[PDB]
Amino acid sequence: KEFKKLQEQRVALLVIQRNLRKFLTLRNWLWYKLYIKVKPL
Amino acid sequence: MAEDPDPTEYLYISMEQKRKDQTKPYDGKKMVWVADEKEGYLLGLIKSTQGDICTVDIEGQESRQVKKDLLQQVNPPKYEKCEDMSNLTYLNDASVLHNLKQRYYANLIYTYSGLFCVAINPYKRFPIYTNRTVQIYKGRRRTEVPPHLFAISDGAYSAMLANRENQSMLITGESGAGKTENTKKVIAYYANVGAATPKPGKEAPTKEKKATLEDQVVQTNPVLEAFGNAKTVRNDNSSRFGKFIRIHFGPMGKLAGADIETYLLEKARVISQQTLERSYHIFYQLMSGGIENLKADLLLSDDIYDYHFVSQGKIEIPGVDDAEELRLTDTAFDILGFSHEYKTDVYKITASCMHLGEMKFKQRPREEQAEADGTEEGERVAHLLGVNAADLYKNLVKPKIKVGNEMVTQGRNATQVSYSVGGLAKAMFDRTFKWLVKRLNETLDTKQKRQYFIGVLDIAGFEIFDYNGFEQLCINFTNEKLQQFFNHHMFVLEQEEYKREGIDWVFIDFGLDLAACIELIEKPMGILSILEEESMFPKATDKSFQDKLNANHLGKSPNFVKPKPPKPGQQEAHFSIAHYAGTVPYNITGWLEKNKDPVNDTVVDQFKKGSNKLVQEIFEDHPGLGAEEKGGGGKGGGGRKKGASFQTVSALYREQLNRLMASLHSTQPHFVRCIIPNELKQPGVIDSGLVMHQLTCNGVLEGIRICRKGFPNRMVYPDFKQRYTILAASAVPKGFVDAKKVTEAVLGAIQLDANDYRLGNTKVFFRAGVLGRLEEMRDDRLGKIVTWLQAWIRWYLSKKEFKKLQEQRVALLVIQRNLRKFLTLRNWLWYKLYIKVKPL
Amino acid sequence: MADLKAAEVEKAREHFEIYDWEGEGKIDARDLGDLLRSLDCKPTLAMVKKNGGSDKRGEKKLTLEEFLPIFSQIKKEKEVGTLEDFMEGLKVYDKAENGTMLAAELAHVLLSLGERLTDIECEEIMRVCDEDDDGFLKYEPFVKTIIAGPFPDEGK
Amino acid sequence: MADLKAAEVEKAREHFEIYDWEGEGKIDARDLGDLLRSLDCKPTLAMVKKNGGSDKRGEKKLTLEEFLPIFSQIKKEKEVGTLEDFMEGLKVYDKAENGTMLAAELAHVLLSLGERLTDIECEEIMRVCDEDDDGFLKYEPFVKTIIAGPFPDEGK
Amino acid sequence: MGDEEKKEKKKKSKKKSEEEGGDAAPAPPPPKPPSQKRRAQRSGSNVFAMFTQHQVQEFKEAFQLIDQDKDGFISKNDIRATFDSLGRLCTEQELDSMVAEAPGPINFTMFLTIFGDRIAGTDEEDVIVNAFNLFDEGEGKCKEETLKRSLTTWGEKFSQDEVEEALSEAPIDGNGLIDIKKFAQILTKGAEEEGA
Repeated sequence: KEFKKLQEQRVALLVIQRNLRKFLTLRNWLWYKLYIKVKPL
Repeated sequence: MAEDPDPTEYLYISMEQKRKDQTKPYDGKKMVWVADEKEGYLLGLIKSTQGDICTVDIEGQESRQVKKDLLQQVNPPKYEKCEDMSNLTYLNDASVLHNLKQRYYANLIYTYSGLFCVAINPYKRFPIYTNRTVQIYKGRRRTEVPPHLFAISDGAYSAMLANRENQSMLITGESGAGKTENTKKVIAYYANVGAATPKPGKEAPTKEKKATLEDQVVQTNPVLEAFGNAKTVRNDNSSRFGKFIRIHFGPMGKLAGADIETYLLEKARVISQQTLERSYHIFYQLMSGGIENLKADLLLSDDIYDYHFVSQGKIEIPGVDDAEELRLTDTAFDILGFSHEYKTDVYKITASCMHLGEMKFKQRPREEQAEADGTEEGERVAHLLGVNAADLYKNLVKPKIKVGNEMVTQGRNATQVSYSVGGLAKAMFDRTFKWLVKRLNETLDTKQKRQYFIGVLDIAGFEIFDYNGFEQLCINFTNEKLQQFFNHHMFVLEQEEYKREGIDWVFIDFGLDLAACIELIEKPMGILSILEEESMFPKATDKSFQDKLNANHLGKSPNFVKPKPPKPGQQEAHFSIAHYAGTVPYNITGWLEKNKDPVNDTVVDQFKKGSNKLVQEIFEDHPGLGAEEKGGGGKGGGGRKKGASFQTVSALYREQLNRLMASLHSTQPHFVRCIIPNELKQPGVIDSGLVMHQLTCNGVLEGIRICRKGFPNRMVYPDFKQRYTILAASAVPKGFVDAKKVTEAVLGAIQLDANDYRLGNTKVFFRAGVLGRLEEMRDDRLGKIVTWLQAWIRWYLSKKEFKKLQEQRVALLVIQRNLRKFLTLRNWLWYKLYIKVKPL
Repeated sequence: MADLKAAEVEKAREHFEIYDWEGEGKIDARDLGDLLRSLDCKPTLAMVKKNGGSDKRGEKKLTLEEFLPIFSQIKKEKEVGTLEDFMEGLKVYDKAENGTMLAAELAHVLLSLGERLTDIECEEIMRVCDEDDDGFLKYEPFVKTIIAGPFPDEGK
Repeated sequence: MADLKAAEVEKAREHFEIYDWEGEGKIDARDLGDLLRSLDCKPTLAMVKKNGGSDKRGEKKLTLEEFLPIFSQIKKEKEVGTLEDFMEGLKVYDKAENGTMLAAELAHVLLSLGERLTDIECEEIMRVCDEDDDGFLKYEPFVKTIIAGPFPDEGK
Repeated sequence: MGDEEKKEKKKKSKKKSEEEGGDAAPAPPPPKPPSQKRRAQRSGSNVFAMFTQHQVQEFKEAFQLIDQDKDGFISKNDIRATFDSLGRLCTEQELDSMVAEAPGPINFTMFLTIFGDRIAGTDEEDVIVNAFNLFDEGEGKCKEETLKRSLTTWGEKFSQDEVEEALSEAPIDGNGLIDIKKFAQILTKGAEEEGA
């Protein structure tokens, strides 16, 4: 019954693995973020 | 029209006379009805009258000096070729007798006898299937709707829906009327009030697709009938048992379901037979009707006299088979939503109750004990239970009789042994049927609409043979209590309802008692019986049974035939008890053995037990009925309470019996007093002698004294004002107001003749005659305004329910007026959006 | 009554324009039925089927150019009906002394008179207050929403 | 069940990517038992050791190839939904069979014999069944409740 | 109205605001009584101040089409002509919209009562649910994506460019632009891309 929580995690594991690679890719390719705070112009 | 209703469903009148003012100066007097000495009423002429005494001759060929009040003056043409018999005010047996004869001749069956109807029941079925029926019992005239049981059910629905408080329709009767056959036409009104959704292309056809609640309410009566109905030859299709049906009706009258309980069932119509009793209808169904699949497995013959509890062939009554009646009921399981499994499992247990018969006097040894040289006979029982041929043939022959509380045996010879084979069958059939209703009742607890019911009570069977069972006796102790709801509703609750409503009538109650010594509470009824509460032990004396009878049943009962006991040994005593039907010679012995059980609790209980537990649910949840707490002692069960108790389910049925009876006591009466017309159960045959007898015990004088103002039509005074339509005005109401003497003005304004009305400011009250046919002529006269509303409703429907040509168009054109310029009009001179735009 | 006059031509163009939706000026066969009814010729279902109409799904498309040499025949023998007649008529049934009408009861009296109401239309009379307690109409907003038509066009 | 089905292999390829947190494959030892339990095979801790698998953390871990002979041994033996010694393993304090045993001896006999599990579950075998004040609590329905199951079939 | 007829009474109906040149004739016939004119034009009247903003710049974006001259007071139809075809985006038929957002020549002085006359204009304020809403069989608010739908399946036919442009230029609120906002468009919610 709990394996249900884990069964929707089978596709989710495939998303965090590409995203961890993009944690370093977009840190060599910055100017791809900027969202509301006090720094925008 | 031409002032006769149009035949579609069968037995509709085509009149000669009209029940209107002409008929009123005919009344008596020249010819009268004198009572025969051979039972019945026939036609006599007054030859000389000596004042208060008269000499009235008979076609019996006697000359008789009679007393005024006895000789009924001849009933006038109001009951000859009229829809009428609602206007009855004429006393004693004969008044009714003549009129029901002329009812057959007038192409009808059921008729009003005032509010308290008489039903003469042969059983015929008019088609219900037509899209014609579902307009007819969707409310129409009082002779488009016939004076059959559909009428009363219209005027209950119309009543209930105007005054917003509850009614009942309570059928009494005796053996020679099959209560249930009547009830399915009450339900066929209800079940065909229905209409269905519009079709989009303007299609008039639709309906006979709606709705499984109505279907369910019907279908249950065949299921209940196959088990509980057997037959007689005085009473073809004899329900021998008792069932209480609460039918629930909607906002539009559409059936919502039916909470159906079961009272008792026989254990005496399959333990042996009396001459010209048939066993339970289902056996023969199963046999003749069977498909090749079940025929193999269940090991069935279509031959009879290869049994002994299944003997007697087909009995002639219209519209009943055994074979086609199988398919009806098999479908009637399917429709209920019952399990496809449990049908065959139940059939396996059901069919052994045939197979069992033809076994007697098995002392031939195989193992140095009473068994039998049979094989096939008992193998066709054996396989269907699981248990082998030896388990069977051992345990049949004699019961383990609790003597003290330990176990002894008696010597038992051929008949004794016979009767004990029949034990095993009656314990199975009672117990399966008892599980069975209650698990089907669950599904029928969906309502989802208005919470108004009528409760229809059907407790029938009685029987007049040398032997009836103790089971039938406890059923007839209800029958006594039915005659008390008659007393209580014919005097009392009828005119309490007349008073409340404020309808005219001098409020007078006459004395009659048919019982009053019985109480509708459990505790008095369950001092009885010593053939219950001590019989499972040899301490039970038939003596004390009668003594406790004579206190509790006799004192205020009048048609009760006293016990005269044969002092030696165990009774062959006879007594009888009040009912509409005759004296019964009882046999008192054997009642004993049946609640020491010829085939025990234990022996049955182990076919109940399973081997995956799925088997168990089908018969039991687990306390009692197939699983046992053990020990000796107790009453009832099963194996609560306790163990091999030797069943006394009749005591449990004091308790519950209080619970059915008292609520039904307080409900306002619609009544049907079902009379035996003839034994053969056939239209155009009626017997005088039977009807003469049934009506003297059903207090017919008193029963017309209040019901001389009987109204079994009750509707809405607006509704009836509107069906004639009133376009003339000087002072004519359109108001919701009294009908005391006002009904004569909203008729006579434009045309119409008037003979029947009664006061009403909520429910308006009618009797049959003058209304109905004059309202069919308003189809012919009403052109103009009426029919143009109807054409306008066609223009209404069509505009709304095309589903695209409706309010779609107006919007779509304004939608377009934006679409032609959508690039422009989604902005203006000054672009103001700088807030939340996909690139800006 | 009325003969062929500008006012009728408008009445017919107006009902037709409601009855399309395609924007192609084509209405189906069945719609001849209720067009003629709205025009106040008071046809029966017979008169519809006479003009090759239907009470089933359409079979073919009609332009107004077909419809009008049917219609100029239909106009002969007709009553345009009054309004006040249906009010006076329906006042006869009451249920509060205010001209209020239980829904079932209003279907039933129509059913059992005239050419006789179909299964479907009694469901439509009933429809408003369906399957609850049954269910009260009032004569004045009843007749009025019917004749007015439910959105012939509005400015809101 | 009583034999491997083709869909239980197709189920196990999908559920392989769950067990390894990367979305790859490698069955965790406690999640060894969760795969057998989502494929209708629910051995004991002493039957797991016979098949050579696992159902708890710290035991051998395997790959999905290696999972097939382990899974196939349970099919040959009990616990795939078979009946014997479940609701046949209860009752011995009653020499009566009414399909009931004592309340007190239906919650501290799973705790004084058995592999021994939670007091909450000891309270579910008492909750599913009927209650009377005669001291008679049924044993045989809590087991059939398990036959009904969250999924009678292959979990998902 | 026959086949032929509803071609004619686009050009012949034409009940203000619908008396505009169109894309291939203006709006599809309203039925014979003139109730529906009110959904053809709505008009309010609140004036809003000029030079109070700093998105006031917008008037300079529009300017050139509505002021050929460097101090304006050009010809009076030229607002009603040119601005139609690429001012507040492409495709002409902005005739009566323009004659109802300008009450004569527009210039920087005149700007108070055009900014104000935006809120009078056509299908401005007088917010009502039922107008578009009754299409989808009265079920939920009738928004953008069903209008696009309708233009390629039913109704009279008009230039497809304007619609595909209009969806793309949507702000997005998530249920698109409801009837409320289709009227109330002056106060929040406008367009993107080329022009004015």
